[PDB]
Amino acid sequence: GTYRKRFNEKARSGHMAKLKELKRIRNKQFTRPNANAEILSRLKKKRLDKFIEHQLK
Amino acid sequence: ARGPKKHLKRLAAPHHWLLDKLSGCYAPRPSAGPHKLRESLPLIVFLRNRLKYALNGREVKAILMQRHVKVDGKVRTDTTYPAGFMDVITLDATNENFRLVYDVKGRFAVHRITDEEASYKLGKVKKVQLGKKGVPYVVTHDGRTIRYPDPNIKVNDTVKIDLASGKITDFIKFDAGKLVYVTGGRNLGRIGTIVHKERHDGGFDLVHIKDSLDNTFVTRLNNVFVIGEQGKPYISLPKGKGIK
Amino acid sequence: PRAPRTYSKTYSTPKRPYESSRLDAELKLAGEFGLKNKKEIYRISFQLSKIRRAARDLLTRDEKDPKRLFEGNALIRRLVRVGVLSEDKKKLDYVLALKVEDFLERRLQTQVYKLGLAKSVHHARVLITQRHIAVGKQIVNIPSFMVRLDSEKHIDFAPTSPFGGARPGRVARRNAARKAE
Amino acid sequence: GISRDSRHKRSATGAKRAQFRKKRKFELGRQPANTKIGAKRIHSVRTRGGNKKYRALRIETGNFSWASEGISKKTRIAGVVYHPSNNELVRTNTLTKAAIVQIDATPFRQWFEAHYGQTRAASAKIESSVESQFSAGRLYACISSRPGQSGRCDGYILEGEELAFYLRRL
RNA sequence: UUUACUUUGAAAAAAUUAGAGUGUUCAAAGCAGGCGGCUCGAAUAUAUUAGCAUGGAAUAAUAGAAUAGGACGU
RNA sequence: UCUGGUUGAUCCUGCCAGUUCAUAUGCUUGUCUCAAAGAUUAAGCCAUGCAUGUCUAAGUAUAAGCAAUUUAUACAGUGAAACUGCGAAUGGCUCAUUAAAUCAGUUAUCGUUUAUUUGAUAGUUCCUUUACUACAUGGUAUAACUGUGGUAAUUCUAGAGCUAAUACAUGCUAAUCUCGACCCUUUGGAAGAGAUGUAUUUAUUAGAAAUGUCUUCGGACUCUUUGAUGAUUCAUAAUAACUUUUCGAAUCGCAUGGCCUUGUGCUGGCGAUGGUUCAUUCAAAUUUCUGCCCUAUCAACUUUCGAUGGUAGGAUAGUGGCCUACCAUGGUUUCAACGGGUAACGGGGAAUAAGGGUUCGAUUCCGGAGAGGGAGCCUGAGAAACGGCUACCACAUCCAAGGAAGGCAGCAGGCGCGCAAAUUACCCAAUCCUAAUUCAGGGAGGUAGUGACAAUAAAUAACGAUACAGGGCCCA
Ligand SMILES: [Mg+2]
Ligand SMILES: [Mg+2]
Ligand SMILES: [Mg+2]
Ligand SMILES: [Mg+2]
Ligand SMILES: [Mg+2]
Ligand SMILES: [Mg+2]
Ligand SMILES: [Mg+2]
Ligand SMILES: [Mg+2]
Ligand SMILES: [Mg+2]
Ligand SMILES: [Mg+2]
Ligand SMILES: [Mg+2]
Ligand SMILES: [Mg+2]
Ligand SMILES: [Mg+2]
Ligand SMILES: [Mg+2]
Ligand SMILES: [Mg+2]
Ligand SMILES: [Mg+2]
Ligand SMILES: [Mg+2]
Ligand SMILES: [Mg+2]
Ligand SMILES: [Mg+2]
Ligand SMILES: [Mg+2]
Ligand SMILES: [Mg+2]
Repeated sequence: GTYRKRFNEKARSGHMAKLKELKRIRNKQFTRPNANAEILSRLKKKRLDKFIEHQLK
Repeated sequence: ARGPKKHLKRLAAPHHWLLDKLSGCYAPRPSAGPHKLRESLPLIVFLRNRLKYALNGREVKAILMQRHVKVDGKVRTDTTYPAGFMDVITLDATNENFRLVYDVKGRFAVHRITDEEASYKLGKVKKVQLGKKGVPYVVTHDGRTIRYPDPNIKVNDTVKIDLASGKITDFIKFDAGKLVYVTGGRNLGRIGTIVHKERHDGGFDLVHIKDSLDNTFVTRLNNVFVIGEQGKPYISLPKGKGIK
Repeated sequence: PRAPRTYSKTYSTPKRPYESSRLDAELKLAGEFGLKNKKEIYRISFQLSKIRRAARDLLTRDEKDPKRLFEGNALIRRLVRVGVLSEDKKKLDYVLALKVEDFLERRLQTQVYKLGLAKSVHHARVLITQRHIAVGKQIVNIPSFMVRLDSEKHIDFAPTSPFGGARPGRVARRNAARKAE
Repeated sequence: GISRDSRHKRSATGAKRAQFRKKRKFELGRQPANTKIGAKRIHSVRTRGGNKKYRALRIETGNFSWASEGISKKTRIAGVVYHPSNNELVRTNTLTKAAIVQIDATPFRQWFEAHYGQTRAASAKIESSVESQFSAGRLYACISSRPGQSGRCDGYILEGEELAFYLRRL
């Protein structure tokens, strides 16, 4: 349950940031201040590809 | 946790105390002291659940704040003070002296002793070492540091400590044929004579013990306490003499 | 929290409740001993099943086996004390021969009927629940109470009972007061 | 932000571990004290338990030992000449343990002259390299203390095989 | 010879499980002490694997300067 | 799993029909004992109240407090406020994350910190300005309090005046032991020659044929001289320096005994609190070996930005690539590495079963983790704390628009729907915990209330008399 859908993903954006970072390092093989400071669709285009090739033919 | 615990559930309490499971949610947690938590009897358990002089913890506190209870000759006012093996508990108003010894069941027995025997205790030598300024000392099983010990005293031996002065009167070497008392394991409370000490370097030493009925059993050396020569213990023994 | 308290079920439903032989047996038992429902029969059958299974397991063991001796002697002593097992049949083989009626005959209702304090098992049940029966010095209001051999000769009418030497109940003295008036 | 936990590292197989828990105070580290030669500046650090460490932020003196002569003298540190871990510590004149430094030879020379009456003769004989250094005015020393831990910059004078080794490395 | 394997012994919290005693009025439960020395009383047990100590003659691996050799030169 | 059919009658293979637990829900619901209370994978959001404080004779009272008194002469009974000290790191809740991680059993610290408890432990005589406080030092100082004030507003606070300590910061006061010539021969005297704490950092050092003579018949004559572990550069000791450098009682109650050369002389009892180091106890951090569900239509992975190891340093309480610099090119893997899924906290345990197995375990005990989400810290023996603080994300309350204040997965109690379910109850009496403390505090905990959770026992009737009639029941 590392990346399962959460009830309110917006309320825990900080947690979601870690998960994306964990995915990146885990899946990398497949791809290959101070607070405590005083001062702070495809079918249609494919179907279109069939007409124009037919019309050009 | 973020620091030391301060409570104890009744189910998590040492079994040998014989606490009722429905009496409450908590058991008396022994305070830091001469004996370890699991190997100790707090004064509340002794005064209320064994002797019945107090009907509840508040009366135990009332008894203790009158300064009626002495442990090894010194007044203790702490309700969960951890009394333990070989401790002498004195109640002057009742003219009573007790020594904490397990019975064959493995539980501390209510063992009454005389005023002459109340004057000393036995300590197993846990450590012999030089302190600062080159003064030797012995550490016993109850946490007593005793300086200038006899040079013959070694680890696993027993010393006889006079309570009034806290000095060694005599000692017994750990050797075959000595009378020993089992203070741990499933043979806790049994008495016998040492037959052989099986030694294993880097491991746990083992001791074979023969009882008066000629039954033999094996125990770790950590659970063995020398109490005298065979047929002549240094302390009065409870009923049964550690048989079975 | 505080430690759990143990509990258990004292009965179990039979394998096939709808067998005609079972229904007829239950009819005869409940009628002869004045039982309220089938659950009392199930309770007794559950106890007897536990006892006989224990005796079977002990008999499987070798004679002179320490466990066999210890537990078989305990079971035999308990069955003899409760009166189900006779003094002349102190063996596990006769423990396997026991039946539900042996336990039902030891109920206080049956004993109160048999000793002659009641005219039927139902009168006995009514007498027990109405606090008229004492076993020794103790009033027992439980019909399923199991009478021991020693307790058998101490069943009597209670000192507080109108049948035991006390004053009459409300009905008798109400009638007497109205008759006097 | 410094932690010494081993959970953030990869497993010995190479696996990426997941976060077990949030960082604990009992596994922390602190900023290094890059001790440098100058007027004494030391600040205490409250460490685990009530114990305290001393941070030498700056130091220019130390108790250095002549082991052959069995003596110790307090001396000024001139500078760092060699460091076996990192040359930038020599470039910036940062004092740590094992750094090779140059120390003023004056107190040792005075002790030698007082004790042997020489600038008896057999006992006064010392190594040629050490005497050449005494002629130079500075002695090569190795720091034996941890300045960022104890606040002290103690050390000893290089002699024998160690001195030959470090003379080669220089 | 060593290992595997197997025997025994420690170890494996308590509660829970099984078992013993006990007229909670019965029961589900809870519970450890009685009489004036009595040879009276939970006697207790339970856990596949891993580690520890230990007795083994088979079985399966593993080992041997096991039943070896003795002719020449300047 | 059994039972009845498919034949004129059997056997085998097929077909047909009937054969607890979990969730939701319907009706009924008198008595005794007992006991529980999750769930939208929503670890979603929360109005209000409470859940952590604490004082003995024994740290600090001229409260302009109260009350006493033989009516007060430094104080003295009792004592708000405030300082000081301790606790608030336990408990309670929840199961989000987490798949050799947690956890279970079994190891190690010869690898480290540890408030507190228990036991031990510290005469350093002298050393020039003696120009000398120890019959006892300072403000290098303040709170409460008095008084003058700002703000719409908060457990907000400013300026000014006071005054204490177990706060803070300073700083002192004729010893003991070795030999011992000489006498004297012991209960000996002593001319004299010598010696002298801890703590911190480093270097160095130690730590391995007297088989006789005499004698009083006893005894004396010369020599010995560290310990421990399987194992150490261990314990301990010694030398030389070193240190923004420690400690080595300027504290408190009760009481008024003993010596005299009679002085408010000297001495002296039972306690409290502190203090150096060691040991112990309560702990903590790390740590050795073995053991996890599904997935190979995941076969190579890790190493550029530490991956495996070496040397050195830094940091840590301390080992260690924990981090840094320089070096090697290693480490894991068909005995399944790595990656993916998990309606994955682990276990003790629960259910079922004849046995093997299989499922369940948020849930009374133990261990781990978290406090809406990431990150970082102060204090402290102990916290990466959340009923502590600071930022950012998301929500959200008050405002006079300038600002100010937030964290129920604690106990009650709400929202999350428009469709639904325990009391915003009483108490610290028991159990135990905390404190300076027998006494104060505790939604921890207990008491009672409230949907038939799971369980135990068990009422709703029993016994008679009389009258009338001839049919009642069982199989097929
Ligand atoms: Mg906790
Ligand atoms: Mg044992
Ligand atoms: Mg009545
Ligand atoms: Mg009633
Ligand atoms: Mg005090
Ligand atoms: Mg995974
Ligand atoms: Mg304390
Ligand atoms: Mg102490
Ligand atoms: Mg050493
Ligand atoms: Mg290193
Ligand atoms: Mg590097
Ligand atoms: Mg989950
Ligand atoms: Mg828990
Ligand atoms: Mg936490
Ligand atoms: Mg929430
Ligand atoms: Mg604190
Ligand atoms: Mg936090
Ligand atoms: Mg809260
Ligand atoms: Mg909290
Ligand atoms: Mg709530
Ligand atoms: Mg509660």
